[PDB]
Amino acid sequence: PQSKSRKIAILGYRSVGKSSLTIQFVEGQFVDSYDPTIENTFTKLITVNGQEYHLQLVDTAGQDEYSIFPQTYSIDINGYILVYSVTSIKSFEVIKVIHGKLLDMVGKVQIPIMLVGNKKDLHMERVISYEEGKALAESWNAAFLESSAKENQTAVDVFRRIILEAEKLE
Ligand SMILES: Nc1nc2c(ncn2[C@@H]2O[C@H](COP(=O)(O)OP(=O)(O)O)[C@@H](O)[C@H]2O)c(=O)[nH]1
Ligand SMILES: Cc1cc2nc(CO)[nH]c2cc1C
Ligand SMILES: [Mg+2]
Repeated sequence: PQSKSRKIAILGYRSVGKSSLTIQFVEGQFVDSYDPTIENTFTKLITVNGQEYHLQLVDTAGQDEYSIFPQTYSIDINGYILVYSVTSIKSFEVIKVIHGKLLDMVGKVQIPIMLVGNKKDLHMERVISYEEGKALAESWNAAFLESSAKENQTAVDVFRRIILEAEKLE
């Protein structure tokens, strides 16, 4: 087809950089601040392996270990990006809980789930190694990338990759 519309939900604990990553990709800017309590859907046209997509990104407000994941929430979602911050242990423990709840929601439907460790630019504050995030992702059979919302190419790589994974499963 000439174009495919795909919707990806961006999940994770408060403050890990879900809005900033999404805005870096969509607008090519690192925003000073963006309301942490707001959920918006952003869109961007991207081409992956010659195929054009209208990618819709649902920048969720945030989840924690008491968040819920009714099957209702999964309607029209084609893939999930689970974000933690490499500077926050809490955020990494939370993404593990979110993933298990997510799996319960989506069951065995063929939709991609990838893991993203964000804020990789904060070297002095890092508390999670690359390898710890990669091993988690492997245990999930999930793609893994680290990012910085201050680095446009790392934002682009994240959203290109979730579309590549979606295509492999379709
Ligand atoms: N240094 C750095 N700060 C980041 C990065 N991503 C987000 N931030 C900052 O982290 C805070 C939370 O970011 P936000 O995008 O609002 O997180 P959200 O709650 O997941 O949407 C804000 O002060 C952002 O400026 C990143 O990759 N590097
Ligand atoms: C697509 C989606 C959006 C959500 N928003 C919240 C509350 O921030 N939880 C969510 C779960 C899903 C799957
Ligand atoms: Mg936000």
